Amino acid sequence: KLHKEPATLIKAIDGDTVKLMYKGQPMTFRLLLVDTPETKHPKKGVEKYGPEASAFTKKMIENAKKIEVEFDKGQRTDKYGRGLAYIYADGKMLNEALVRQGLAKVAYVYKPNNTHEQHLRKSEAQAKKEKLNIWS
Repeated sequence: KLHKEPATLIKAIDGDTVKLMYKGQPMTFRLLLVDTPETKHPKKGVEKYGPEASAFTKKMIENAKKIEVEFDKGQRTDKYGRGLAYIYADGKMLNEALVRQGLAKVAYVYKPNNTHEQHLRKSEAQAKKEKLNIWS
């Protein structure tokens, strides 16, 4: 069973990457199961809705009372040393919020890090249907 643990903001980096203090150490987190358009894309640089996604994450995270991280059941870091987590701002999952607003797609999923996959697919379906942002 997953559980939430506390963390503190250091810096929002991008739509899908944030640096947090977690168990007393600065650590970079990559949001599980979502892909946002990027402003720091390694090959492309700045994509459409990149700035919008980055602004949404920034605002949501900087204005929260409480930030929690929730690891999935599998590997907890990727090959770049980033924590792979669901991030909650005042009990709302940022990963879901991005997908719901049409500012992220559901990623390619790597089992067993896929606990909230169905929930996120449902939000993406709704965003598509409403033609929000990426889907417009």
